[PDB]
Amino acid sequence: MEHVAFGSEDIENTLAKMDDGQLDGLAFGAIQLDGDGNILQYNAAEGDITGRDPKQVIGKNFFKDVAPCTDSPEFYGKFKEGVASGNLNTMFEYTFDYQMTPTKVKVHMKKALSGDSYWVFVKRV
Ligand SMILES: *C(=O)/C=C/c1ccc(O)cc1
Repeated sequence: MEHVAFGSEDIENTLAKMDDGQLDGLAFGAIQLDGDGNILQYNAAEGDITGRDPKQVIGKNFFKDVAPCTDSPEFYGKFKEGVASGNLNTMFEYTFDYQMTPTKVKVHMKKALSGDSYWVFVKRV
């Protein structure tokens, strides 16, 4: 395992050192998005939660293509305000229900330490 707790205050500094292989050792799902919502990184734990194959969703748009259930003011709306503002740090519960059994999760969205990238972290509840 990589030992990093979900919700940790300095998580963006810790994850700045990991490559795709290290990200697969986290105890929670991790997605890195660009400012348009395209998927740059997608770890093994996220694929275990949602059924998606990580290598197949990299490059797709999360809000348009992969996760239309998140295209709502409650999820995408928060993301886009964060990108526009250049700051984002929010945690909320959500249900993922597209082409899968409805699954309740906790989501943490946080701006990355690098400029135009954003993390989405997911764990079951
Ligand atoms: C709603 O459409 C949610 C879909 C979804 C969430 C998270 C993922 O990693 C993949 C699909």
